[PDB]
Amino acid sequence: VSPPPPIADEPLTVNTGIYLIECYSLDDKAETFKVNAFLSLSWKEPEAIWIPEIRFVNVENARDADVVDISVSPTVQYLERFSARVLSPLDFRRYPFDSQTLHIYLIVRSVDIVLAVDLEKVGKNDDVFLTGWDIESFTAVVKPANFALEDRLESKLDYQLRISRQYFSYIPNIILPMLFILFISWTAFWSTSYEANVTLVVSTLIAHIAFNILVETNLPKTPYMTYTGAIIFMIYLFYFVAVIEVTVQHYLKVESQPARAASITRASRIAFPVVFLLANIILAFLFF
Amino acid sequence: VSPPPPIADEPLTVNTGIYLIECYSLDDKAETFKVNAFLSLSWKEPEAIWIPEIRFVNVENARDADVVDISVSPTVQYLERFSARVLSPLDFRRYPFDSQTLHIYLIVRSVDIVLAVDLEKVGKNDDVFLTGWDIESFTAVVKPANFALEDRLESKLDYQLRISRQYFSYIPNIILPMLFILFISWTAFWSTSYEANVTLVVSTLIAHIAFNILVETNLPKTPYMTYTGAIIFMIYLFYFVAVIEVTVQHYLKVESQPARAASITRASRIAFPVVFLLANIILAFLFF
Amino acid sequence: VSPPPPIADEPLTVNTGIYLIECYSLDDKAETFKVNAFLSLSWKEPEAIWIPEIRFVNVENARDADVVDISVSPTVQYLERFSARVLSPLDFRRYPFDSQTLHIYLIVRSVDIVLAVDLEKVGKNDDVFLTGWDIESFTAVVKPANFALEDRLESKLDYQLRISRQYFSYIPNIILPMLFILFISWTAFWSTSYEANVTLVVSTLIAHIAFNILVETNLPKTPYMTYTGAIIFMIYLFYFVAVIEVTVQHYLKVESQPARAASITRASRIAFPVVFLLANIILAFLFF
Amino acid sequence: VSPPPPIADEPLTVNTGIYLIECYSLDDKAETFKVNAFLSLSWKEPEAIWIPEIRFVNVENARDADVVDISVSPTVQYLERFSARVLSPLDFRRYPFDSQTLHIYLIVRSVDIVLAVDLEKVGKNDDVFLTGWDIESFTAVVKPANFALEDRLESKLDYQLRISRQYFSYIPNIILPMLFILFISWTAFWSTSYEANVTLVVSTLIAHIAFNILVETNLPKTPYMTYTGAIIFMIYLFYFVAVIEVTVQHYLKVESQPARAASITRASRIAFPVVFLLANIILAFLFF
Amino acid sequence: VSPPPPIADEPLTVNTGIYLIECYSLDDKAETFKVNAFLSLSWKEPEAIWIPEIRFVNVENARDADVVDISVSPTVQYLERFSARVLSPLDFRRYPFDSQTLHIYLIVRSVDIVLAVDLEKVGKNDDVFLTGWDIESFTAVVKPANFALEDRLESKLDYQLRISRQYFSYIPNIILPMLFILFISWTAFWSTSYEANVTLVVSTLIAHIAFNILVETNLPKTPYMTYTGAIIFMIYLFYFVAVIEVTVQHYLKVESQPARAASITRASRIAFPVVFLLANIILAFLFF
Repeated sequence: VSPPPPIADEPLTVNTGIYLIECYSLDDKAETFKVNAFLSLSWKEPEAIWIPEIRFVNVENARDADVVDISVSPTVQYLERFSARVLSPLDFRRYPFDSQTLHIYLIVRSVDIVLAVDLEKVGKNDDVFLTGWDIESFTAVVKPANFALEDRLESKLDYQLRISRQYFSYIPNIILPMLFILFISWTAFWSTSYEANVTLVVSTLIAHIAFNILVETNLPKTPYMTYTGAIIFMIYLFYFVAVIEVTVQHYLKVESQPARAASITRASRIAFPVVFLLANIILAFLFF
Repeated sequence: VSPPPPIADEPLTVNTGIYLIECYSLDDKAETFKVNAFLSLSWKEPEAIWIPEIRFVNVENARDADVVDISVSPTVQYLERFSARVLSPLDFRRYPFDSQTLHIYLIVRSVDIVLAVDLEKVGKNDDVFLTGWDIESFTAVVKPANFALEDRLESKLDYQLRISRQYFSYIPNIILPMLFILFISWTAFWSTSYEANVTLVVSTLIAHIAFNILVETNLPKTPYMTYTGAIIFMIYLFYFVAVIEVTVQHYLKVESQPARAASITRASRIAFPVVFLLANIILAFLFF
Repeated sequence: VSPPPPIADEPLTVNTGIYLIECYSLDDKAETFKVNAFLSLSWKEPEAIWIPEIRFVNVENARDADVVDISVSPTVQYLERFSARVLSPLDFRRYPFDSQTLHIYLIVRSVDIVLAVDLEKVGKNDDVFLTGWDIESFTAVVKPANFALEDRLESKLDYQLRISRQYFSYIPNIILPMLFILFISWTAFWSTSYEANVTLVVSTLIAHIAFNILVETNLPKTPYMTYTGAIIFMIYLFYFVAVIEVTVQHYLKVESQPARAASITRASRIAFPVVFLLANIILAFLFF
Repeated sequence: VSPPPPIADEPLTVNTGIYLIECYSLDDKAETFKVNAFLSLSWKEPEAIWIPEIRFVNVENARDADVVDISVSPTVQYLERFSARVLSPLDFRRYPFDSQTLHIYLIVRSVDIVLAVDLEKVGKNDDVFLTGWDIESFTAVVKPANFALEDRLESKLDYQLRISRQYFSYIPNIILPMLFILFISWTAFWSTSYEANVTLVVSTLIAHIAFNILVETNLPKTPYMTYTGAIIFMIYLFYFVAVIEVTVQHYLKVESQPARAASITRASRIAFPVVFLLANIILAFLFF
Repeated sequence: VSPPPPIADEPLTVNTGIYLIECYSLDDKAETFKVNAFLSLSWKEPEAIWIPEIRFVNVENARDADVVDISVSPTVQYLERFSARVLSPLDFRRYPFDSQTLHIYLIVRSVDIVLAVDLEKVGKNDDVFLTGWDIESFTAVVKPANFALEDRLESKLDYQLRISRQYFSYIPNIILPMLFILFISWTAFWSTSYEANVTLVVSTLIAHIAFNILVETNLPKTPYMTYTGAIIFMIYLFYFVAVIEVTVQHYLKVESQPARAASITRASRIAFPVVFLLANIILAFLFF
């Protein structure tokens, strides 16, 4: 009913480890993800011993805990399965090419301790390999500066999981068709008729708006300006410039200046591919 | 089991403070936001002392409370972590440029007290800086006139958080492309052919409706008339006026009055940019 | 632990009142709204006296109750805060111009009573003025005929809140742009070219379908035929009639009958504004 | 604390009845509907007698029960209000014209009984008339063959509610505008110009896709092939055939065969109304 | 209160079986499905005997359990109804033609056992036949290598349900109309006019984007590249190639090279049907 009294040091290094079991959800819009796994505590029946009530910080509602096995040994092991939605922000600074770092902050209440880690206990389960994500590093750090509101010194032993998106699907499902729509838009330049070029640019503008609807159905729409948030803006800019160019060409052609009209057509034709590649490169450099 | 009896004054100024931890959600459509933070009470084990059961007013369902640390001293500190969705209305009177003030009304039940504040305890955590929002002021006021239904005098010590939106993304993701669509619409004026101008205005009207779909996916659609709710209406007005102008121009051109047709084209061309800027300025002045 | 025995009359008129605090939600699609307020009971510590367990009828799940103040006096007052989603149907017979009446049916279990009201206790809080709605009347009625399944005579003392929508936003955000789309559609009549009139009517039909998408994002889509459900149908009817008229005009023009073609154009031009106004008036009279 | 021992027959015919109060929701997409009503048990204070714990089969999560009145008589009545989402599948074999039968399977645990019904107790409340639905029959059947996993003989006394949709709104809000779009599509036939007929058919194909979006916002999208799932397919078929017909007509007209072109136009004009009516009749006969 | 002590073997083969009752939901987007059925345990009143607390692994939140019948015999049967959302991933590698295998991992806590199966007890209920799915096999395997974090040897006796989609609706509701849109797109080739072919290809590109919206409303959008994720990409590729082909044809026709223009038209006309069939066959072979 009480922690083991006799020790010269006030804190006890109870080995705390976590091993993933199944990431039930990764809610981008809710900005949190639901994790369902079990944690192991080594402290050296539900009330067989004094269980250090190690709590969590980044938690929506009190973790759905369930003791699995509390083994004793001439120390004690304690593995408990739990499900909890962790309120870890993830910055969609680069949505199709991300390096999001999921955090779990574990803090232990103190009476009459200090959290620790176990190298063997921790580790993502190979059979629990995540769907659509890749794991780069899975470490733990004892940083006591995480919280400063409480006067008493407390150290939060957080777990960091660096995760990068599998991006071999987004290139052929989101980014590339926008380029195809833009390419159809440019193909208006080689044509001549106003009555055809106008529809071939504005109908494809309809196409781009609808396609942005299609992507938005999946995107989380962070308040930042995403890398997607810039390529979309660049495409709107280029559609506006293309409509301006075709209108100028027709204005010259009706005002009997065909030479400058042809010059503008040639310049735009050899420019927009080049200037768009340059602009995309500039945005990539800014979002490297 | 009882509050400390001997004091000449019926109320005790138990220091009540709150420090944010993680704003789990800001649900515009639900008109509430979910806050997960811990509150500290200074009153001068779960049942170690008499905990003043300070309750909240703006709460959906009873706050998910969890005691963190109840320290005693030769007064007593009591820090408790809690998660609660606060039912604080926020007026989207100016959606892209807002100054919304989140409220939390704390009231203490009285038997045989008066809420107070602690300057040091309160304060937004720097590491808990919100995503997509900026904090202007974080104050507390003891206003007993908040509720008048109960005859007994009670004072609600509310916390006010003034928050303004980071608007460097909405200008390049919502407002500006609508202007680009409208600009493409105007570019029909310099043209001449009816069979081209008609499609160049109505196809871009399709574009504007679809783009309003794209924004609506994000907007909360308050029953007010938002600043967005006016610019959208103004754009529909200008598309209707543009279609009227082009139809009149063609009606004159087929009725053999080319001079007035050219006059109308020139007037509209030099007018709609100017009149639209004037109208947007007028709406801005009305929504300053 | 027992109700006060000695009284010649079996029921006791415990004064029951409710004062709104914050209408947390008004879910049109769910057909229920979530109310968070406190109720006061005057019956002449949680177990200080015998609390008449007055229950509710229109409740999704058992009300989230919380006692606030149970005061005693040489009678007893009992104010309790609660949150509950009330399953009160609201008929969207006229969506932009509604008079929906929210109901709350309170019934008291009887052993060894009769519900009552307090004029002073009841009343909407001025600071709790609802967002996007207006209150016309807030009354209470003791109608024992509400339920007849139980043989024992019981009276349900329901509270009625008559609420009408603020409609100064829907006219400039929903109804009017549909009229603008229809007006653009009509503007095809003054034109002559088939290749232009066809696109100017069917592209704007695209516009109307997309705009109905935009409204549907907000509408609840009741199984009735709403007033919106009729104006939409009327607009589809008028687009079909307009396409029929333009096709007939072109069929006559290619069949070398220009006189009747011009006659039909003039008739339709002077008719559709008039006949549409008449039809909208007829629908308004039917939905007065 | 125990059932009444002395009776020669092991089961007791405790009269079980249900009367609806408010169908809180009918979730098509979730394939379940939430019912909030009270059930009455006649068995011949919460622990006043032995309450036969009659449970339900088609239940998502344990029914939210609440005892209302347990009356005793020199038998005993027991009316309890409850809210529960019942997992009753409903087959959208004919979405606009359905005859869906909602089921509620009640089974009584046996120790040391047999469920029964009461004609007077059961019955839909007239004031609880459902919104957008009509009730055809409300019966109860004791069919012990419902479940066979348990060796011990048990009879499930299910309640059946036959409900048919009010279809006076779907004809003027879903089915008819699709016909109007198709009619606009056909009106291309009487025209002659390719540059006009092509847009008048494919723009209206855009219209049909968008309108299917509008309906899909409401439909549940069952994995069957609905009657809607066939009319939609038929409309796509007819748009494809119409585009084929107009392309063939233009191919003949440019290949200098105007006679066969006119013949094809006349044949299609007099055919597609007739063949579409025949095809819709065939689908109706298949889905009678 | 304790397991039956005297047995030479530490584990007891308590027969564990599950029989489905109603699959309440199959949430593709949530990647989990909600099952509501009852499980039977044969171990050789709630506390009549020692119930082996067999827990589950793939569970969102602790299973909503409810004991149904705990029968004793001179062994003991124990049937308990439960509802639980199982976190079983399903790979949408082939969305319209899938072979998804739902898993349920059952593990028994050990003190002072080994899970087993019963051939008769297990089995899908015929009256509980799933809606929109077909069952191929329903087996159980004792594989102790499922989890390796715990040092103590434990065997998880998982149940596997192989389920394949009824695909007689997706072919006539999703795949085929995309082919119809593409066919309308190709029908532009036989035509000649640029002003007509351009609209007949880009308007139908609008159609394809909107139709992808319609399908996306139903699809779960897995991060893989689905078979749908390839046919969609192929259709965008073919629209881009078709626009390129028509623009090249018009560029040649205005540059006075009609012979090569006609040659390109004929080649594309006889190619795109053939090359598209070949490409779809190649994708099918890759996704066999």
